[PDB]
Amino acid sequence: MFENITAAPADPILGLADLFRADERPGKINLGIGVYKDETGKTPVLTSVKKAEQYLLENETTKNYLGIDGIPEFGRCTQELLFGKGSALINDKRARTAQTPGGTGALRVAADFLAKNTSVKRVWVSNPSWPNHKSVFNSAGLEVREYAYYDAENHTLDFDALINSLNEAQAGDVVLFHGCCHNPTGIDPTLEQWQTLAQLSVEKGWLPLFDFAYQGFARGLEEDAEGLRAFAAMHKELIVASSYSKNFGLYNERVGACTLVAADSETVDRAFSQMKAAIRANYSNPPAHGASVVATILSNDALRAIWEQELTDMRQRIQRMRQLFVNTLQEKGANRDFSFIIKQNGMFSFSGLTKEQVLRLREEFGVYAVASGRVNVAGMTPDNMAPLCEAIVAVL
Amino acid sequence: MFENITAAPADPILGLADLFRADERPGKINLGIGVYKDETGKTPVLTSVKKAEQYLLENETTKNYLGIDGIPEFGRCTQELLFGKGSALINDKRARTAQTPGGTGALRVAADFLAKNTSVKRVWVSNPSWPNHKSVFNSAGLEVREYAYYDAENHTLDFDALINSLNEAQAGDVVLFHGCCHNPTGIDPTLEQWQTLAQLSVEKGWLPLFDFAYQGFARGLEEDAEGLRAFAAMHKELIVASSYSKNFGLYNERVGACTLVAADSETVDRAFSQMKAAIRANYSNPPAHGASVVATILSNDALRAIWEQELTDMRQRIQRMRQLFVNTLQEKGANRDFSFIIKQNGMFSFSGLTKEQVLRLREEFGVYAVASGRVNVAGMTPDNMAPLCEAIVAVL
Ligand SMILES: Cc1ncc(COP(=O)(O)O)c(CN)c1O
Ligand SMILES: Cc1ncc(COP(=O)(O)O)c(CN)c1O
Repeated sequence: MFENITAAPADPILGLADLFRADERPGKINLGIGVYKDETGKTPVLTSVKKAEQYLLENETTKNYLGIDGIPEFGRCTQELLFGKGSALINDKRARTAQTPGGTGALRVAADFLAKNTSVKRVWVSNPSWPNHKSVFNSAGLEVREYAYYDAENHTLDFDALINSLNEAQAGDVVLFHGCCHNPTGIDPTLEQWQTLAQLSVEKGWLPLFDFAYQGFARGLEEDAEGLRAFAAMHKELIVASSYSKNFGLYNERVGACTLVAADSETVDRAFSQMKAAIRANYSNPPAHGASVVATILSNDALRAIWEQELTDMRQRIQRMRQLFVNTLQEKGANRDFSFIIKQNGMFSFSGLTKEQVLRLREEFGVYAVASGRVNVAGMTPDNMAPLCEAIVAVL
Repeated sequence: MFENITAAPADPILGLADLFRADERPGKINLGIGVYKDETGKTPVLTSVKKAEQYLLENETTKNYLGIDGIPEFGRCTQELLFGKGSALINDKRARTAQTPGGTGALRVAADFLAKNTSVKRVWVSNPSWPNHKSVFNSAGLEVREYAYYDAENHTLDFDALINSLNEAQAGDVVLFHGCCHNPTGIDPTLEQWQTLAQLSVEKGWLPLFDFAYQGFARGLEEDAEGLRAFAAMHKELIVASSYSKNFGLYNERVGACTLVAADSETVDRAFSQMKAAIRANYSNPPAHGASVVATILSNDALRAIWEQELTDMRQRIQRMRQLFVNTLQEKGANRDFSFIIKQNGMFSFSGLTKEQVLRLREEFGVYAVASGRVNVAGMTPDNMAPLCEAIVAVL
């Protein structure tokens, strides 16, 4: 019976959506989005994907079910993108990929797999990290502990505090790492920090779990993977949850992949059969559309050439706004040092605004942002940069 | 670590797939499919859906995320199809629909919702029923008990045994019902049995859970819903998991819906917020494609006219094969009475063959079928009907 059922809380970011689409003062800027927007403030469907879709519309002959792990071409394409084209992990066949409904679905299936087939109990999530991370692991029954990460003072990665908090984790604990473009800080470890982390991860016996939802948004496709590749060359086992939502603009088609890595082909096949069991009990088989689109794009090099360009254009727009944000702030005039913004990668960063400030921002100006002071840089156009910086400067 | 991980068992139906796509004697007939096939043994993508897809390809401007509950038009369209166009449940706004990845995803989200927000512990599944049913509820942590159903002697619905086993269930237990086209028997209650069941369900306090994956395959769209509608007019609460996989031929796009019914708009909104919380922790938001296709078809009456015809054609083909199966068997000559086949609805039925027989069927003839003697009627074409009936007759 449902009458004494507790109403679910307001999702941190969803409340904003509604308040924004209510604010009758149209000079309003929504910075708590999470999705990429072009200079027009529009989230378009990539040309490569549209071409890909016409191709599928012309060539599909059936809608019959995919296998639990999805379209195979999609699988090999994802692990090549992740580990590199000549990666030993691929050659020795010690990796297996299951196509899943978005990066979140990949995280849930990993969670269920881990919860039913191993003795992992705790999962270490960075502080801060994407909020849905806790809920995902919690629903699988795993407990979430947090390691330090953000130096609120210097707006940086507090490595010392970081390694110092991980020492609290036992061998057997799963440690969640953001591949690149840390959500919500945009601070990523340098390659040397990744390596010390890889080294320490082996000595302490953690099971690395990479959340890779922004490949291509920090430096490039290969560059962004260098961190995970540092771990994958040092570990016998690891799990990587990747999303194609942002980098292919396929948000609503739900396309991601959960990749398993084990010591050998024999062991990976045995563990993968159970991961497939977890999928069958969840949604049975994955949604073919978004994945078909990614599979055909990445495999037709004419189409892959166009996509790559569309992604570097996306990446560069974001980098121009982080850059243009810093100095438009220095023109509107305020005691500051927002240059830390330029050092950060991806669509996000903590502006360093107090919840009090972010509040008067929404209230007195119509500039919307998430309470944590997290701001989506892709929500800034060269046009709305001025009023944005004026408002920000007027609340400091 | 994964080295001591147990290999998952062989899925009952998947083993067949491989053995079939190996049998070097091409006179082979695979009857353990589960998907619909036309007279050519092909699972085509409906014309209505192809038209729908060209329309979407022409009109989509973004791939931005859908809400946790999916496309709203899709939602109202599903509840209208389920409850009727003037249903009080719709007018009083006591139903809420979440678009989900297939009917299986709808069952898992219901499972999670029920497992976290209520005190339901056991779920009553018919014996027999679709095998993935147990795994779905089990993964949510619910226990599955079974009520009688199939009269193996008279190939019928043993109502007496049925109601007699349900008396074992406490008020508060969830009782799983197949809307129409019972999988794997094809035996559905008559409208009078549904009503006694609705009546008894209220007196005992069960929470009905309808698995509605074959709407339109037994008698028609409305006719097939009359059972659930008998329950929905008598209950204050119920949950219905529906799939568009079969009836729209959208198998791999993963399109289904989990509908919640409560006493009033206030309570349904409060419980639904938690169902949405369960979705967010699972896959975040649903796959837009297959659902967009269903939403546009069902709402453009030119397109809906074409789809309906495609569905009645599918339904009628199946009915012609159940009919032509019965007498082709009576021409090949055998002591029998397979007329029970004609009484059954949908793509399935238990032929009544022993596992020993179904075995020599695969082995000595290349006729594949699931161990339970379940046979997918849509796998029979007017062409392969002869050798099929010869083989069957040669093992009786
Ligand atoms: C860091 C991070 N991880 C995982 C996800 C998963 O996204 P999706 O389901 O849309 O791929 C997101 C959502 N943006 C994310 O920001
Ligand atoms: C009775 C029944 N219930 C639920 C499902 C769910 O199917 P899907 O995920 O493909 O909608 C099926 C699979 N055919 C089924 O046969």
